[PDB]
Amino acid sequence: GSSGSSGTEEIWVENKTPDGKVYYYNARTRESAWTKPDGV
Repeated sequence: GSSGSSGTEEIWVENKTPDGKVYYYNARTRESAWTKPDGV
């Protein structure tokens, strides 16, 4: 807990659907995807 931080994250945003599922929203494409793509 105290230690162990991710650090830098993609340009995506962390959110959670109104059902109870965490997803990621891209500010570049303005899309919604559970996980974030690689090679960005």
